[PDB]
Amino acid sequence: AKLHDYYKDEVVKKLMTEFNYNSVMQVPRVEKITLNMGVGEAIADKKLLDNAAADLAAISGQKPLITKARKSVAGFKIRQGYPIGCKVTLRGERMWEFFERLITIAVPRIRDFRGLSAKSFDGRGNYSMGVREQIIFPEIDYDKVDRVRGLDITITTTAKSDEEGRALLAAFDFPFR
Amino acid sequence: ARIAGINIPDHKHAVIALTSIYGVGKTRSKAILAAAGIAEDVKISELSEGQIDTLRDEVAKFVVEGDLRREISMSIKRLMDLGCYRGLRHRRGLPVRGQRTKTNARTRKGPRKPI
Amino acid sequence: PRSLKKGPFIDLHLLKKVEKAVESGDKKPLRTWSRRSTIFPNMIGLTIAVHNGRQHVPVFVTDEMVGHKLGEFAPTRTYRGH
Amino acid sequence: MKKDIHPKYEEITASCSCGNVMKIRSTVGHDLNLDVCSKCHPFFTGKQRDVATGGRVDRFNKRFNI
RNA sequence: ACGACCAGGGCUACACACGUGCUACAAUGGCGCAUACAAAGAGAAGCGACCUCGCGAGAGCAAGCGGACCUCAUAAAGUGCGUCGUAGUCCGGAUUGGAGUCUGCAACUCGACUCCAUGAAGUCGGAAUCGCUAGUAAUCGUGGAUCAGAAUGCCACGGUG
RNA sequence: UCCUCCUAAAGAGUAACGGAGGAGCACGAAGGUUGGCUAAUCCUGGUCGGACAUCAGGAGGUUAGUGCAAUGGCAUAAGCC
Ligand SMILES: [Mg+2]
Ligand SMILES: [Mg+2]
Ligand SMILES: [Mg+2]
Ligand SMILES: [Mg+2]
Ligand SMILES: [Mg+2]
Ligand SMILES: [Mg+2]
Ligand SMILES: [Mg+2]
Ligand SMILES: [Mg+2]
Ligand SMILES: [Mg+2]
Ligand SMILES: [Mg+2]
Ligand SMILES: [Mg+2]
Ligand SMILES: [Mg+2]
Ligand SMILES: [Mg+2]
Ligand SMILES: [Mg+2]
Ligand SMILES: [Mg+2]
Ligand SMILES: [Mg+2]
Ligand SMILES: [Mg+2]
Ligand SMILES: [Mg+2]
Ligand SMILES: [Zn+2]
Repeated sequence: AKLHDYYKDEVVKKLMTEFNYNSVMQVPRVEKITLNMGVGEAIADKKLLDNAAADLAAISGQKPLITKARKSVAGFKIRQGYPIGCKVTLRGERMWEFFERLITIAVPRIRDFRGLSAKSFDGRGNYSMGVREQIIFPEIDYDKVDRVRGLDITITTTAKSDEEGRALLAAFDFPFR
Repeated sequence: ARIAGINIPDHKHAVIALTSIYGVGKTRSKAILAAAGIAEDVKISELSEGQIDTLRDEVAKFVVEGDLRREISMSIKRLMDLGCYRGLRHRRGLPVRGQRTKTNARTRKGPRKPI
Repeated sequence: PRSLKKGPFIDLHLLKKVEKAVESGDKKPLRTWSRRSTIFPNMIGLTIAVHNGRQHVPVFVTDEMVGHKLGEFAPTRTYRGH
Repeated sequence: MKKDIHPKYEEITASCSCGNVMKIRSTVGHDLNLDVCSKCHPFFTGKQRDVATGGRVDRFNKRFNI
């Protein structure tokens, strides 16, 4: 709740000034944090599904969703109803207590870290980002990972454009470039 | 254990253990443990913690995992992109320092490979 | 590499020629049969043509080349592939 | 939030060796330190170091002269 | 001109196959410290000790010798005390980058060597084949010839056996 | 022998060695009811992820689906939990 104690009191004091707004509704707001760590390789063992349904559950304290394949593709050995994906969604204050663990600790901890490039907003300001490995969230034991497989953080926000949604994250000195 | 970017095993000694970084062998590995006041047959385990707090200060005055790999794979691409003879021996995949390639260029040419 | 304390090598017949050719400016390509000279910094921005074994090959010399010798932009024997 | 099937969450200290004391709740249990602190990290003061290009006139005139 | 002078290239290229050798795949062994015993050679445009600067190749100064006098020259295997604990390993050094030394008009195609990095392939090798009957095979080092610099081959001598 | 559209002439019906297709089963839920939900497809961003796995909005609005052939239905969904 610490970053949200920072946000409502000391981000609107910039995002009201630099963008010519009337109300407190016109500033963008964060909406949700979603954590997809999909295992597309769980056809050879069910353990690779459920371990990938636990290894991101230990990061942020929720049991995750074993989401299924939507439609069918003959190529990649999938049909309607194969549990391949793992998803976590966070809203409200747990979003802030995870955003703290991302941007204070797990953002410089990644190997060969040189910032996160300035265009990942898909033209509407809703962010997307992707790690390559799990231990950079420091909440894992070292030699207690069966494999290495990253996830992708997606910060869905109420941003409206690429010019006007970026400054929200840049107000928390998001290590762009 | 987590020293300068990536981890270091604990059961090995200090001198053999610090060589797990990309860019320290058995010369800088005694430079660090003689410019930081540590012995050489104590492990990463049964150290203290401030010893790591100053060993991490000592290591990062060199060029390490990020900087070494970026400089080496910078210089290789620079040597490629002029037309230098080391550049052509890079971008053909053949030995560069003047080896005999009628036979025995195998470390650059990969495997033994019939037509 | 050379011993350093002898200094770098360059022929006289290319050193005097290049100090004349800077102070007469012409980018008519200067040809040479001396492919062993350490390229000097005041040779930056010249079109010389080094022998290769058969003919001259033209070399336009930039800032990047000035460590090396004039041979390493004339590949000697032709090769295409079996 | 369901009352049972989600794991533990308790406050634990996360200090760094450059002196960033902090508290965060997680499931890690033990007191967990930090190596790299982004209040002095080499991203805003330490990513110039790689470029290492140099004028070739400078590499020429560092080792000898005429 | 199939003669003769000169600069620069070429014999050293590489999709592959064969023959000969070196180094290993490790505990009868890696690494670090101390400690003993050889033989046969070579040297004036040469061998170049002592002393100082250099992390090291080596530059600095200048005695000694046509040599049972002086140099090259320290033998290594071994023996003692540690460390190591069966792992692609502190095994193995291939290949590549950065910085240097020397002979030499000149090390780009192409020289050896030392330091800092990098640490591939390989866990005793298929059918078939090779050498040896006592100071022998098997391993260990040293010298010489050709040579301004440049052999893991060639020719020599001993150490364990 | 049975089933679907057309020939069939705006109601039913109407033939040929005329023009095209499916059946001789399944389901203990794929049934009754309550509560709730809404698609195919391409663009853009993203860990291995590629033209097509999963995740994000976003356009578009049944161009999708029904245990199977067509034809007629279908949002109160008869489609999906
Ligand atoms: Mg190293
Ligand atoms: Mg080394
Ligand atoms: Mg000639
Ligand atoms: Mg020959
Ligand atoms: Mg063979
Ligand atoms: Mg040993
Ligand atoms: Mg001699
Ligand atoms: Mg000295
Ligand atoms: Mg070794
Ligand atoms: Mg080295
Ligand atoms: Mg192997
Ligand atoms: Mg074994
Ligand atoms: Mg010789
Ligand atoms: Mg013998
Ligand atoms: Mg009718
Ligand atoms: Mg049914
Ligand atoms: Mg796309
Ligand atoms: Mg219904
Ligand atoms: Zn720190």
